[PDB]
Amino acid sequence: ATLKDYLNKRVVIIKVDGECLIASLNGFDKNTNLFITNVFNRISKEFICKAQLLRGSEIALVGLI
Amino acid sequence: RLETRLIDALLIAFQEQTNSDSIIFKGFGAVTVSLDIRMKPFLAPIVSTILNHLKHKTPLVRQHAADLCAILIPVIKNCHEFEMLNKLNIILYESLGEVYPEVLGSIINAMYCITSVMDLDKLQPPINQILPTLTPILRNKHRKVEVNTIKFVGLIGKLAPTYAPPKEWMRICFELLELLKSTNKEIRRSANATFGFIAEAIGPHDVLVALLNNLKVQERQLRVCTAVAIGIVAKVCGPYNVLPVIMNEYTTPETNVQNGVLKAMSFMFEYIGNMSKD
Amino acid sequence: PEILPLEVIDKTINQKVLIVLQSNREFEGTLVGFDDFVNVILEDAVEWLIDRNEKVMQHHGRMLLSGNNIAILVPGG
Amino acid sequence: TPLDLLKLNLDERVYIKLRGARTLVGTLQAFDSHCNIVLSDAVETIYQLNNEELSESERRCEMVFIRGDTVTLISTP
Amino acid sequence: MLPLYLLTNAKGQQMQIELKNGEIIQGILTNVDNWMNLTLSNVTEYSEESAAVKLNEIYIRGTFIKFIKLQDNIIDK
Amino acid sequence: VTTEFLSDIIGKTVNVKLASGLLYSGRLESIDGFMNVALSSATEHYESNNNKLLNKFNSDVFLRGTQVMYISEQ
Amino acid sequence: AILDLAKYKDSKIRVKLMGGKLVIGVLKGYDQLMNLVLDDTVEYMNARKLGLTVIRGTILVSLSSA
Amino acid sequence: MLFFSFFKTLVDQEVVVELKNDIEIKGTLQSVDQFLNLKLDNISCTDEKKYPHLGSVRNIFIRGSTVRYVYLNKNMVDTNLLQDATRREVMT
Repeated sequence: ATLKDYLNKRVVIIKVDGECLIASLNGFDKNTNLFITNVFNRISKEFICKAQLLRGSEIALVGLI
Repeated sequence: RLETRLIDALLIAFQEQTNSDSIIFKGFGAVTVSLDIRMKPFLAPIVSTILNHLKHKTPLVRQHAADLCAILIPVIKNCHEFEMLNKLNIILYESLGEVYPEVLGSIINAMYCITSVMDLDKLQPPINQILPTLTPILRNKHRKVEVNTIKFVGLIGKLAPTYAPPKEWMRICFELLELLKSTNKEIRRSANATFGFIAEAIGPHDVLVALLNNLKVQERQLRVCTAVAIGIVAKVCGPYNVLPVIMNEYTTPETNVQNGVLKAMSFMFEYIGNMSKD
Repeated sequence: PEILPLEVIDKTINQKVLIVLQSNREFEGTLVGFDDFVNVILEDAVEWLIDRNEKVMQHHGRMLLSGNNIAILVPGG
Repeated sequence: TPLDLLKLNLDERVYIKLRGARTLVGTLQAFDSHCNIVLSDAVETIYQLNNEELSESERRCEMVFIRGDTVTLISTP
Repeated sequence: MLPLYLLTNAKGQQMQIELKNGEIIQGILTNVDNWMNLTLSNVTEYSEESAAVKLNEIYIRGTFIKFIKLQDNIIDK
Repeated sequence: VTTEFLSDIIGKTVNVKLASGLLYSGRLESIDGFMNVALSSATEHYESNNNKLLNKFNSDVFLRGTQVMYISEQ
Repeated sequence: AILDLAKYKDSKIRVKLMGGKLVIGVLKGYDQLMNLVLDDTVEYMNARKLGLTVIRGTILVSLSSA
Repeated sequence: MLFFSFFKTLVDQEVVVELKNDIEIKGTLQSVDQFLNLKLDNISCTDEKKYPHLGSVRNIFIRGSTVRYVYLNKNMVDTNLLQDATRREVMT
């Protein structure tokens, strides 16, 4: 099990609270802590951050788009 | 009020004793037997001090901790504190690899008191895990251990024969057959009684061949104490099972077998009293 | 001159303690014992739910309260 | 020990209560110390409270793995 | 690079932490540990993102962080 | 000290509360360092034993340790 | 540790807990596990007055000054 | 270690995953980890309503802590293997 194949690619992230993100995955640590670039709200298409760190406690699913 | 003050006086006078003497135990045990059902409330804190003294360094105090369990057991069953009975039993099981033979003997004695009284199914370790821990203890030499063990092993032969598999009972029948070299008597006597308990369990013919192979041996106690056991295996499992195996063994040309087969026949005709006619 | 939390809890042994969970619920009783993980033994606990507060139950004997859910310990209730 | 007395009823019918008014009834195939379970021939009952009223839903599966962290209780139905 | 390394080298930069309860903490990072516990100086905490308390120093437990917005400067810094 | 308790009440009648409020009353056959509990002749009640009996298990009940709030004697 | 609690001894601290509790007290003691000893402890839920309290570090979420 | 072993023998087998937040995903199990994290290839929708906001996405990583259910077929699992393995496992 590894998010290795996703590095530097665009990804969909579904949070546990059912929230949705779109971003470039640049780093990942062990807990599914993500380092993300150009993050957006999938539903909202609203730009969230140029660079962001997202805790794995929040993640439910990460998809390779 | 005196019933409460008397027991506080004894516990104290019990727990400062220095010299080893019977008087405290018989005394504290002649009180319990009299008032037994009335003892229930006083029985909680007493058992706490037994469990406290079985952790104590000086080996005398671990004798008297275990010596006073063997007295309270027949009180406790009346009380019904079976969980404690299973609490004492486990604690006596985890201590059963002690060094001091004087102390290890008396722990087995308390184990023997708990076992007889309690429901066979209930015992915690339980029995099928206990008995294989004893078989290496029969080889402990000394005596207090040999005696108190042989009485514990024979207890299981009566009460729960079906637990250890029969190859385990045969491991004991050899360890006993070597053990009746002992100089003591009560050992030799209890060792012979537990062949009856094993012969009832597993079968006579597996056991006899172990015994009759031992009549070749020179030393006299061994030939007489096998000749008794063949008498005991005869009574318990029936003489028709034993007798043609003994009448065959009589043919062997060595003389010591031929007396040992005649002496075995003496014993077996006084143990089956009236039968004998057949 | 450092004050250690566990030493504070050690001192409150044999005294009245309030134990407040991370939820509303609380346990007030006599502090019998506690471990390194802050599991707690109470004697004759009053179990409460907090806001009108309804007293859930009155324990008799000894309760082991899992330290997993304990947020606060108050010495002498 | 309680985790060993669970092996006792492997291949035997089991009832599992889960977080969120879920119930599972199945034959016990596999389990670990995390409480993680595998049940065969299972039915899952869900109690939902919608429009102020109580309904219970159902879901059948021939083989199901259950993340052990939601597991609250394990017995026989 | 790993999230943690990224944090460890953002030391002295400004960042915005969103907690599990909705509180937002804007501050300058002063320290990070292996469990992502933070200490920040020049802090402003908000009850929610809608927005305002000014604090000199704040400690945040890492298990309580939903995300940490970094300064766009991050990649080169 | 907590361990001494765990072995002190085995075979006694206990109430085991979970996070949810549900309470289980039974005889405690077994316990583990993870707080996992085994009970026999167990009933479930919500918050107080005096409240409505929700279930009576003739069989043995395994309560998960991560979920237990207390195990207490009566 | 990343936060030096020594500089906070005998000062008033604000401690947010897991499950949404607030606690302001005077810092008397601490451990490596973040267990605290507060004095004049006020727990905000609006106001409740405990005295000398021990706060569990495992549930501690945030810690600022007061 | 046991359930990791279980999930390894399921590689190349279609499974349905139900996450705690009421999301359902059908897919081919491409990979498994020690915490039972899953990588699913060729993603598809089992339920109309429960299914989340995807589309082109055909390959996903699912965090094991977030799963409630993994739905299988009785032929994907040897029961007696599972039983004897559970019996073997020690929990202390």
